[PDB]
Amino acid sequence: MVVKVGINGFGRIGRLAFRRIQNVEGVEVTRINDLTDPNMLAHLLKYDTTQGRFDGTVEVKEGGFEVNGQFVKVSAEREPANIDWATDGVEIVLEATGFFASKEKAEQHIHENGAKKVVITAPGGNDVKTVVFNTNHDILDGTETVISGASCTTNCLAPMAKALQDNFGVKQGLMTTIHAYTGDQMILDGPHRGGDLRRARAGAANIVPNSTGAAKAIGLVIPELNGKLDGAAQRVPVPTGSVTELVATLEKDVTVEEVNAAMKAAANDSYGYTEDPIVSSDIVGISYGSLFDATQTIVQTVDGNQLVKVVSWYDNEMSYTSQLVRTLEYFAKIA
Amino acid sequence: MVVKVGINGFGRIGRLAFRRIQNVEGVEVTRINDLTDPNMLAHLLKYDTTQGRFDGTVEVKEGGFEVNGQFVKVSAEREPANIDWATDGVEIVLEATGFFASKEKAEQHIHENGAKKVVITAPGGNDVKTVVFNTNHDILDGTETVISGASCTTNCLAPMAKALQDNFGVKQGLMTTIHAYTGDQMILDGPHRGGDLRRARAGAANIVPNSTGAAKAIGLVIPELNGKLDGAAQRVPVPTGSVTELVATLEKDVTVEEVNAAMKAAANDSYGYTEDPIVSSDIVGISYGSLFDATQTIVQTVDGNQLVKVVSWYDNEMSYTSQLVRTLEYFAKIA
Amino acid sequence: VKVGINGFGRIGRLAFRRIQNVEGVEVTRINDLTDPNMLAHLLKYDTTQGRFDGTVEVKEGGFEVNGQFVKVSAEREPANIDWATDGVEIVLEATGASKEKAEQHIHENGAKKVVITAPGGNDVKTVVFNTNHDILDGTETVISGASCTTNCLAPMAKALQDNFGVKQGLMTTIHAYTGDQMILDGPHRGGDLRRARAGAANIVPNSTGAAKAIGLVIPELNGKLDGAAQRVPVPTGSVTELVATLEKDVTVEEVNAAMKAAANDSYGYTEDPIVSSDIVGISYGSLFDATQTIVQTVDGNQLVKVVSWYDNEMSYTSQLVRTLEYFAKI
Amino acid sequence: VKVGINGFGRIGRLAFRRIQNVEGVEVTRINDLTDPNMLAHLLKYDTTQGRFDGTVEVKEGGFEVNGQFVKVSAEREPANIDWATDGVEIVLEATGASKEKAEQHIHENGAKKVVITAPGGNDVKTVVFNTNHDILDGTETVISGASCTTNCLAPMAKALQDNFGVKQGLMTTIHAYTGDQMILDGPHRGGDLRRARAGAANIVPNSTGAAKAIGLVIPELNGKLDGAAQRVPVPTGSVTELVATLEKDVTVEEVNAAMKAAANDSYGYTEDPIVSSDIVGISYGSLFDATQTIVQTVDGNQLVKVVSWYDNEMSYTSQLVRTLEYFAKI
Ligand SMILES: [Mg+2]
Ligand SMILES: [Mg+2]
Repeated sequence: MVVKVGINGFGRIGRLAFRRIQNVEGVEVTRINDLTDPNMLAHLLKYDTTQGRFDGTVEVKEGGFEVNGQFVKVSAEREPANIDWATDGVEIVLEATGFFASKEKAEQHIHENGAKKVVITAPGGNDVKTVVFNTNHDILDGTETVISGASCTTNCLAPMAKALQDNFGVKQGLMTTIHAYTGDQMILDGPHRGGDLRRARAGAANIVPNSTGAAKAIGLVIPELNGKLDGAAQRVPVPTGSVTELVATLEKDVTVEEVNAAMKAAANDSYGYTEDPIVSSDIVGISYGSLFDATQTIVQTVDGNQLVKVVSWYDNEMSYTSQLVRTLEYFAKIA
Repeated sequence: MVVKVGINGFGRIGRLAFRRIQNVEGVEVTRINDLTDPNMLAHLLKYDTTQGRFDGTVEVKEGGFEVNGQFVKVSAEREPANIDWATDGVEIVLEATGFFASKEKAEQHIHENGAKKVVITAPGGNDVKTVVFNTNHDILDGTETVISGASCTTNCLAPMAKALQDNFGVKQGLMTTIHAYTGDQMILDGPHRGGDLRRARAGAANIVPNSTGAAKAIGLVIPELNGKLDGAAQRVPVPTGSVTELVATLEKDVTVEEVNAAMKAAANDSYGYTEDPIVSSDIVGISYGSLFDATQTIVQTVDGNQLVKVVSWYDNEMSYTSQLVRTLEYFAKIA
Repeated sequence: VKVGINGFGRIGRLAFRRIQNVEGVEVTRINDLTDPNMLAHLLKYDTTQGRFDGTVEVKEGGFEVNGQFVKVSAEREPANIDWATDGVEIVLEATGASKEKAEQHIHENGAKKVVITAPGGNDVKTVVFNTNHDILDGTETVISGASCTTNCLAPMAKALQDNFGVKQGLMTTIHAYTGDQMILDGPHRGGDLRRARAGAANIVPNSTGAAKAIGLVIPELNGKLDGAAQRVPVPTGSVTELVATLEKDVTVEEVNAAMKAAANDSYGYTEDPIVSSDIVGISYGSLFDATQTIVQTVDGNQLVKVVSWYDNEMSYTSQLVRTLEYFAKI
Repeated sequence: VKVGINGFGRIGRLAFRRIQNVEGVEVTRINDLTDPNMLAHLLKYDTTQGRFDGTVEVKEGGFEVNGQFVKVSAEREPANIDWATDGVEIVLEATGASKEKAEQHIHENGAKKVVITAPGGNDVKTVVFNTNHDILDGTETVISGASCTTNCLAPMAKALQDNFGVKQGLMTTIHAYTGDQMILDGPHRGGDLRRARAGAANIVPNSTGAAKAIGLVIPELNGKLDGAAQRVPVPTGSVTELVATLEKDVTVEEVNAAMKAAANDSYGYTEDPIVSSDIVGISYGSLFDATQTIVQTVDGNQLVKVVSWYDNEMSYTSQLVRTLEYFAKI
């Protein structure tokens, strides 16, 4: 009855998931798998530009890390079918490389002396349930092999959109995310894999429009909103920290006080509520998947018709990470 | 038949207006008035962080500047009633200090051996017509004393909103501007005049929500949209360059091609049209008041109802400056 | 040790934060002219130093911080604050009253010691904790905790002098931008043509004083050091380079070993190849970086380069608190 | 002078731009493996260097630039490009083939001279225009235009040597971040632990080579200079500080006057207190800043600090074009 976790892909998400797990009661990481030099991985675990110094000590040892006194095995196997997760008692694997984001690619972690459950850090395609914790994790019964923890933006959008739907009914809506730059943008103008003419531009020196998927795909999490939402992003020069705006039409007339009260009533460990006039640096490292900001709510009535704007913050890094760890722990406990 | 211009307030807007005027055929600045040390003003005219080096040479002389060989008188009088604009043949004054943004304060430039017309770089209050050039400058007949060149955001919003209105009819709409930080924000966290808890934060290190006025005040420029638009801003870490999004409902059903075609048909020297996937640095220093970006248009149809998103870029500095100079030249020529 | 803070700016607020985690020290009174609601918001939320560790509420006459009440007043003259009503022994003068005129805090029901957060002038001792705090005997009224740059430079320069003897040296600080720079190009009080420029969009040369004033802290180095700064677009976090000539021939290994031997709570030592974000919020006044040492030997002559990191905010703040606590106890 | 560009990266694109404004020079062929539509977009729109001055259209087999056709190919081996079909005399090799193996461009219907945009190795002369371009006689096949940092350092270091004699010196470049740094923390090819860090959110120490390699351009300074860099968050624009000892006693005024006397099209002189954004797009290879000079005299010994700005992009590009034109004419 301790959740032993394996991480495949020790990038930003995998490293932050490891950090977050150190502060969660019933979870621990007993194996890391990644092709990168362990000295590079240990250094990036110790020092994070936006998320601060590691809370403790990390040493490179033969075959892995010593982290806060405890040994963690680190391997460098290319294929999930060759990873002996069971040797370290791993029950559930966080698949966060980005290369196995499907059910038939990610299920390879489950084999003889492998793992028993898999959570992918991506939408994941067909036959893979998409879980935003505390919004729709009740769709898990335990029989699943591979599930998805959705995207970082989905984990921000979903509880806000669900509260609008549950209380007032959504007709349609357009999302605008004002988003930190990410690793798929160039640091200086140049060709990038995929050939997107905007991600080719210096991400820390520009406002960069970019496409999104969370709004169009919201139906995977909230079925009654399937096809009702669309959106786009503006990437801007902060290294993490983002904000999701939704402009929508509803089935009921509302006021600002009732919209804000509905969000406060929906608050929990995943969906926070604030009336403080915060800015993006204030949500770096938070453990909410989504933090509704009541100061930004607009209910615009013009000749009897209403447009409603609701806004939620998220650390696109740690907010998503905290939600992944909740889903990892819950999925592992329901077997 | 040369427009002799006086500038009161040699801040960013006044300096850029001077720069822009050097490249406009029938206009010239013969007097500058500002309380700042002329050596500071000359240095800031020569070197601009976002708008580049001055196109030519500037020298501090006794009583003013020598700019590209020609002498420009620079004085330091506190009150408009004490400025002898007529001594330098000044017909029209750009009032850009921010302290005389009303008709009874700005009309003091008009006195014996003063100026004859005034353009304020601000909304300006009652009894002051608000002019966005090439959107509503036909409301000027010549009898006016003091007029307003509107705000920088109004000059971006107005032609886009007018084209939606003229072609399709607007029911209502919500504006989001993703905006460069400005001089009313702190460089590092601290108390600021006015006590706004968000402008108190480090403007180049945060996404900062902020209130706007352009959408609510659009009726001063487009009367048939009075009260139909509202909005807000997200200030982000670029030093200039901004983008205005409008999400609206219309009186007619539309498609993306028809919205984009309507914008292209409305293009002129003030309102540009582009289908290139540009980013914010690409519009630094442009002379359009507004540059519609067809790549960002969304027409979302859900169960017969449409939400329409249209997006226009603007250099909140030089875009606004170029519009001010157009209005200055036109106002002066119609006497 | 009950502390009073005059001037709840960045330094004052961070000193309040740092004191919450140091035993035997607490702040019982804050004096500042700003609206307490603005002061409370900025204490709760800090762009570079993170959210406040705990709760802050505005109450009548002050704040409730983590359950404890803190008095907040807006008296404009130090002679008017009754520091003793709240048991305040020592005042952190951080408004920016840097004369021995900081002694107005010290009167009947006022404080009994004062620490200025700046160079303090002629008859004010300048203390960099764990470098020269032995010059305090306890009889002083007003002392100075030096500048943030001095607290970084001093232990590094002292270790060079104690081990090898410094002939002369030039400092280059690659420094975060600060509140004396404009956010966008424009006139600024004082009229410096370079601080008038957008501080987060430029490399901005700026003058310094820490190297020229080092004699106040290390007498043997008086008039031996000079330097300047390059302000660059990070909101906090800085690094001090010193190129020096010495009286002995040295090697990189020997210099690095001397630095490691001098390490303590104020002067840290690292061999990790870190960057500026990694020192945000540290409690060292100075963190020597052995990876950047250069000992260049040409025709028997040597130029020696030593480099130390500091959070120009929290490194300096931690040093102030150390000096506050120590001064109050003697 | 008809120029061929192999490698249409930042340096290649800016060289194309700069050539549009220099008479007697034009680019008639570009070779690069990237999609021409991506290359055309990046030529049109540049984050730091502004919009392209004119029009660019993708046509079959190349671009139409300001009415003139420019051939664009994607041949992966220099031996395969028929440079002479487009009248190309000299090739700017900017892909990053830095051996005398750049001579594969030179064959029957290929080019007849090559300039590498990097240090070129053993048997390749290294030219900084207006510092040592007299070492070219015309018989060379493959030459090097040195590095961007070298083109800044060289005229400043040469003027010190010619006027006063340099004993030794240490360089500190406060440098814009570059494309070899990560935008966010992560593994990078090569495994440098510091270039793995977010380049626009950090002060990042990094190694240099220009000072150690200065002998290739100024023989008298071989083995006399060393240095390092601090990468900081501006997208372009850099500044080079040199702390040196000299063979003569000097003063600030004398040093500044020597720098002014050495000024030309490559090496500029200013007394204006500028900042980094003010040198974006300049055509000087190096802009000496007299406001930052220090001459520190202690017990008869002197440390001399001289500082020069450069746009690590356009300063270097302008120098390459000068060397391209001059090499082609002799
Ligand atoms: Mg932090
Ligand atoms: Mg420019």
